[PDB]
Amino acid sequence: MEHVAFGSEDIENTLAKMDDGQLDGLAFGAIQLDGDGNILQYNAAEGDITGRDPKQVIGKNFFKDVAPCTDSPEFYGKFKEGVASGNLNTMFEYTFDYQMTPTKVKVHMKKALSGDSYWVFVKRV
Ligand SMILES: *C(=O)/C=C/c1ccc(O)cc1
Repeated sequence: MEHVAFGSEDIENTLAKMDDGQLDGLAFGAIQLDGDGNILQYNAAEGDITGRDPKQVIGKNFFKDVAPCTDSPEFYGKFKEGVASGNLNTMFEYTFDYQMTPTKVKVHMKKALSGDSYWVFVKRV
């Protein structure tokens, strides 16, 4: 395992050192998005939660293509305000229900330490 707790205050500094292989050792799902919502990184734990194959969703748009259930003011709306503002740090519960059994999760969205990238972290509840 990589030992990093979900919700940790300095998580963006810790994850700045990991490559795709290290990200697969986290105890929670991790997605890195660009400012348009395209998927740059997608770890093994996220694929275990949602059924998606990580290598197949990299490059797709999360809000348009992969996760239309998140295209709502409650999820995408928060993301886009964060990108526009250049700051984002929010945690909320959500249900993922597209082409899968409805699954309740906790989501943490946080701006990355690098400029135009954003993390989405997911764990079951
Ligand atoms: C709603 O459409 C949610 C879909 C979804 C969430 C998270 C993922 O990693 C993949 C699909």
